[PDB]
Amino acid sequence: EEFPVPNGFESAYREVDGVKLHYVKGGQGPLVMLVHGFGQTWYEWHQLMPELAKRFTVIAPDLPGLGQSEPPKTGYSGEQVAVYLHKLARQFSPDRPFDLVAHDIGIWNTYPMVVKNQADIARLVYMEAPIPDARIYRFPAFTAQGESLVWHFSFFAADDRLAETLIAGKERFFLEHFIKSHASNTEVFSERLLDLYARSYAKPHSLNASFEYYRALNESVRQNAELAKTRLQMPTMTLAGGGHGGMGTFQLEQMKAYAEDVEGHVLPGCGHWLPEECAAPMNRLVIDFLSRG
Amino acid sequence: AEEFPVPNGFESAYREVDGVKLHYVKGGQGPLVMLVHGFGQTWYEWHQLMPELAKRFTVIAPDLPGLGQSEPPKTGYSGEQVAVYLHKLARQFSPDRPFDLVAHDIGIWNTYPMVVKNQADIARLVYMEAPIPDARIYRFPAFTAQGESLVWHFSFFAADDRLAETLIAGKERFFLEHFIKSHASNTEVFSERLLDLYARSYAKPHSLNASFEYYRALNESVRQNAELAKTRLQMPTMTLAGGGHGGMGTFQLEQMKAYAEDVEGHVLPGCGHWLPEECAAPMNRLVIDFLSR
Amino acid sequence: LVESGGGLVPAGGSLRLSCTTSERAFRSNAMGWFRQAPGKEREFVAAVSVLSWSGDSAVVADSVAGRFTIFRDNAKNTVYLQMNSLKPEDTAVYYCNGASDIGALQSGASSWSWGHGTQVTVSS
Amino acid sequence: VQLVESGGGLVPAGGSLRLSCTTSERAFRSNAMGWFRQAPGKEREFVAAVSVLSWSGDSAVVADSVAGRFTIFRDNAKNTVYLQMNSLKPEDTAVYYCNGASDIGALQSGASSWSWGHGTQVTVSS
Repeated sequence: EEFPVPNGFESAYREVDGVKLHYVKGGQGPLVMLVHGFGQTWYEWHQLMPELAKRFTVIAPDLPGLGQSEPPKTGYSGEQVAVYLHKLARQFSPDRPFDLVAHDIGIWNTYPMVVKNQADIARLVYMEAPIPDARIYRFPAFTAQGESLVWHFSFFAADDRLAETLIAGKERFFLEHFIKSHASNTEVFSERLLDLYARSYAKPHSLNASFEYYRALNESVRQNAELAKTRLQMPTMTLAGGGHGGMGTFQLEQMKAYAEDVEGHVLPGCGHWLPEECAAPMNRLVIDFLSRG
Repeated sequence: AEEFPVPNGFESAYREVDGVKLHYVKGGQGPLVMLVHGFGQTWYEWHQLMPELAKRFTVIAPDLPGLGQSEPPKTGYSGEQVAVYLHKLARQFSPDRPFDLVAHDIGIWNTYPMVVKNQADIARLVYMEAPIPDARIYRFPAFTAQGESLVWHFSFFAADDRLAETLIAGKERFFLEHFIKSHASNTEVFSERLLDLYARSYAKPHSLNASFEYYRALNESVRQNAELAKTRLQMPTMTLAGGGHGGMGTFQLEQMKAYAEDVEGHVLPGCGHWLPEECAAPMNRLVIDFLSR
Repeated sequence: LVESGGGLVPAGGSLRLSCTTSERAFRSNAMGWFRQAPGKEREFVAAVSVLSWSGDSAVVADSVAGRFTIFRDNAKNTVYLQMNSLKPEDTAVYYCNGASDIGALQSGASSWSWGHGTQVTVSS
Repeated sequence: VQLVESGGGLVPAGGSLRLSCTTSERAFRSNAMGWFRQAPGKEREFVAAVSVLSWSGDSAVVADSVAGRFTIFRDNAKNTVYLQMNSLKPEDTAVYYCNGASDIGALQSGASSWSWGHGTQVTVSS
């Protein structure tokens, strides 16, 4: 195990379309799937899972190629990866809709499943990432405060494995910078926590998988230009950080173009990493929203 | 000892300016023209223009402080600080007549304050392939519909904690080849030998750091130029830009019209960012003709 | 200059054309798609600029707006024309060309003579 | 909050000063940072503010009374926000105070994330 599993939960694997996916699962009741993003694994949910599993069955997979999950066999575009996550969730909730919570590139890798299988998704929570569309081409490369929060899109998408070549052997240093520069509340990223995430992403296939998501980003944008012709109809909630590193008001504003029924919150004093930087208010908002079902 | 071959009839020499030992290459007879290189390069990017220009002018090509064979600045890397060194250098070789200035890439950043504060010292001005630091640079996108942008390095280089030096260490040659060729339309001119010479030069630890300190001072330069640009440039000016992948295109002349009363612009087809190397023949012709008027 | 991707497709279907050139030619030119129907003039379809520090730009003709998109793969020196919601009136030979800027493509300037093109036939 | 406000001085009219406000990292990153000023017996007034950095970028505002003369900028590495004051006038005399809020609009409306500090005294002489 790359990360400690919380009490009452089990680490397990399921093959989906030939790809072995790792997940952690616990609880009883209707299913909620929690999907992590870049720089992290299922473990970013380890503080939400205890309370959430008192009311729901909770499954937190590792994205293909990240954590302990095998890379995808089709590709890394959102529409390709969403197939794996959808079939995984439906293995555990085949006759009933399930809930979805996603963070960062977890959004990219689930939005196509949601729009294409709307009857399978009871309620939806998206936090801290743009849905891939042309609005991402407007984020600035550089700012009057210096280093921007989005230059990594181009670094990671660069050809000839530029990012792996520079970061290999320096994974712990790079990840600490990347995480803390996107955070308002940096203290929660302890030495030990950063060691655990660094060791996981330092696996050569996971370092490369990480950046293949960004190398498929423009393909995902083109896919979503067609998919977004159907608006989402299920109750949705967006969360974004209001501090340094977060999406601020962009998150809810963009989602209004995708979802008929959306409520949004901007969490003060939090950056990009909501489950770790403000576990307490984020957990309450998510649990309350999902418990309306 | 030289990092780069010195052309026949030119002298490689040094001059202390405010406690900083500056390297330059000089030759020719007549009124003075100073050629100022940019990031990733040295005086040597001018080595094809220098023999032709030296038929009618005294030509001096310094290494920017910290780069090539010039010591780092001892005040700072902002445009107004670095411009002092270059101004004093030029005025020691043309103390009683105005001189011409040709600058490329961050050579623009490091000369614009000298030009606007000493307009009587500048007879004619040629600027190529970089923005003058101002808030327009905050509008460049981080990511594009064709993938990796050309400007994400602004934030990579400006990042704190020596992020760039730490990631590029051990990969200096790999990184510089990918930076130069990704900003080029005519990549063939960057031979293995030429890239070796440039990589060895900027891989010196103080030169690697100096390279990025220019970007770490970029916002300071923007703020400085907000004050300086209240005075419009009055001397004859020419802008050059590449019209191919990697260049500034129409931005260069468009921005310069906000700064200069008398400006002509050219966009060179088939050329990216590295005009003296990618498009030597047309660039040299345009520069010589403009200065010889 | 390699043009491919054409074929026979039912109305309402999709096709993706590709145009590959040498690196220098690809990076030196705005790239564009054109088409010519059996008894009509050649017609501008879409274009995408080179990448500058400011970004890029792309345009599509009114006749294909909302249905066709154009994009570059700079690693492959290939420009693609993604054709959705195809109609019988899209039947034509499709030609790729380049020009020093995106406007010159629509003005008559062209950096190479026309290739063979690629045939697109949309059956009702 | 570890609030430190400094840079004030006795300076002749037409001169310049740079004020600095430093806080703990969490306080600085969680808040749009603003400069205010108050002359004795008068209202505290908003001077300038700079938002936190989001993925879309940032924003900054300088009040009309000092626009063209004062600028504000963050140094995120130093958890410090600076007020560059040029072309000072006797009417700029005041104690200058630093505070933070959830966004620039909240600072303009009077919100503050910490109790006001001692400020830094700016005296513009003849």
